[PDB]
Amino acid sequence: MEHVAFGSEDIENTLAKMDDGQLDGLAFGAIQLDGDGNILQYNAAEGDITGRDPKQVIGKNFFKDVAPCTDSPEFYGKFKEGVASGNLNTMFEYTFDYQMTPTKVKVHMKKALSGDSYWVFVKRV
Ligand SMILES: *C(=O)/C=C/c1ccc(O)cc1
Repeated sequence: MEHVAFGSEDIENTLAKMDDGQLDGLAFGAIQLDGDGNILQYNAAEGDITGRDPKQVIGKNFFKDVAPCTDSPEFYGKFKEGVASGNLNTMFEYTFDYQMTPTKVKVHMKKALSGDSYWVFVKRV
């Protein structure tokens, strides 16, 4: 395992050192998005939660293509305000229900330490 707790205050500094292989050792799902919502990184734990194959969703748009259930003011709306503002740090519960059994999760969205990238972290509840 990589030992990093979900919700940790300095998580963006810790994850700045990991490559795709290290990200697969986290105890929670991790997605890195660009400012348009395209998927740059997608770890093994996220694929275990949602059924998606990580290598197949990299490059797709999360809000348009992969996760239309998140295209709502409650999820995408928060993301886009964060990108526009250049700051984002929010945690909320959500249900993922597209082409899968409805699954309740906790989501943490946080701006990355690098400029135009954003993390989405997911764990079951
Ligand atoms: C709603 O459409 C949610 C879909 C979804 C969430 C998270 C993922 O990693 C993949 C699909």
